[PDB]
Amino acid sequence: MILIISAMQEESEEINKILDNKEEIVLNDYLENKKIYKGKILGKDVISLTTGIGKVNAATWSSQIISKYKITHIINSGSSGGIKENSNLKILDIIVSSETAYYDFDLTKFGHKIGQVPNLPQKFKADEELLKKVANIVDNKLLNIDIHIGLILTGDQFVDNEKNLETIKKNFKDALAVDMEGAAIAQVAHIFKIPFIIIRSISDLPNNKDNHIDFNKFLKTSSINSSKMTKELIRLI
Amino acid sequence: MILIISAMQEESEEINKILDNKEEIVLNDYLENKKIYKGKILGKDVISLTTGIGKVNAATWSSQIISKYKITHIINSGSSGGIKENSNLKILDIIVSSETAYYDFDLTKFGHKIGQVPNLPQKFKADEELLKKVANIVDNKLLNIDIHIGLILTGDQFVDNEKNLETIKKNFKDALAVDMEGAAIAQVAHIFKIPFIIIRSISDLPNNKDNHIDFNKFLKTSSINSSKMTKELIRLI
Ligand SMILES: Nc1ncnc2[nH]cnc12
Ligand SMILES: Nc1ncnc2[nH]cnc12
Repeated sequence: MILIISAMQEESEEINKILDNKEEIVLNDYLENKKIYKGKILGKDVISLTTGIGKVNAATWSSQIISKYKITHIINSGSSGGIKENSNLKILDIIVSSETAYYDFDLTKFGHKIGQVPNLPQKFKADEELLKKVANIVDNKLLNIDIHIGLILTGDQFVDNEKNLETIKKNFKDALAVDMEGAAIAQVAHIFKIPFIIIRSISDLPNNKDNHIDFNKFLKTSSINSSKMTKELIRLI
Repeated sequence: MILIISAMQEESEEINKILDNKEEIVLNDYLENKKIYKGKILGKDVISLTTGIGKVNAATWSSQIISKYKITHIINSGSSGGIKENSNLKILDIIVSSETAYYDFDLTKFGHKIGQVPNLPQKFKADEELLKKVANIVDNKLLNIDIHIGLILTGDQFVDNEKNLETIKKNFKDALAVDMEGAAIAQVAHIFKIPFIIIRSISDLPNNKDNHIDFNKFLKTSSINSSKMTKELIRLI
């Protein structure tokens, strides 16, 4: 039972479009009237969950669903900001986590690494088997879309070209891209030992000037591409 | 059924000490082997939950417990860093949230307020009735401990006298104190419409030089004081 987690309705819509046997399920024990969609993708049981934005929304709703259903795999789909320079990163390209970490967590004063939560790795590793399946997709050129595999960084900010961007880069040199939920989901996954992977697509490049405009232009389409890659990964699960 | 939430075992220990009919309950559907304690405080049903540190731990575990039990009230107990100057803030004093907000959430670029999560208030308001009960405790001088009521700020850093401290202050002038979980818990509470309040005690003052030493010295004792105030509030619930 595969949990596909997205932050924004635009991002989840590209997953919800491709569900077979789609049903609306309502969570309401606290009158929250929260709708999730359950269905199938290529014969595999899927829940599409929309969390809202940021670490606490992602953690809160992932946790709810994990409590109420037997989740075997977590896929975090949606948009990402591509940050790594001179490495062929383009808007609409696919970004896949080999690892993820917070850039905005800091108990350095107590000797933990930058981004590291106590008793957890600094870098949550995506599932070995999910990564081999990504390799397969890359090697067989199923998508006419460049795929980058690497470190995705998470924090509760929409990253722009202010000097916020440069200190992240200096803290994690090899970092590929950013998001507002990836390592929150990875932390939840770690706690419940559920294999995870982050599968996003580049909506914008933070270094560039009005990246929020590109972000608005490409959100839906980057969601299309994330969903296509998610579909192909599910084929192999 | 009152959920008392603490981040550190030292903080939860001061709550667990005062539970009557204390039982260990094990959550293990994912082999996480997570222990929570259930009991009574002055005849009122209580779950003491220890989350681990930071926003995602707090959100993840609060969410789990809320899924599995009928929670009527949330109290966030533990230690806090007192930041507001020239207002009689002392180590071991009690800090009570009238409101709480993140200092480290920023979608300003999209026009939201500093700290504000989309579709949520910038400032989560503690429960009106819990606040009146705090007033009662203050007015009747039940504790020989100064109580401050105000804005508590949350983010995923241990706050020190680096210039991190000053930009928080400039973003929220009236701010009283900081913590790493308060507004994460307030966000969860908001989602499930559960009345919350943050009841902490000052372990340290960030402006001062080696505040991490004071934090280590006073963690247990500030936890004692938070627990005493929590007890008195529960008396009135
Ligand atoms: N620039 C950015 N910052 C944070 N999250 C994003 N998701 C897509 N683009 C982003
Ligand atoms: N200085 C500080 N920063 C964050 N959380 C705290 N809890 C107690 N003291 C603190």
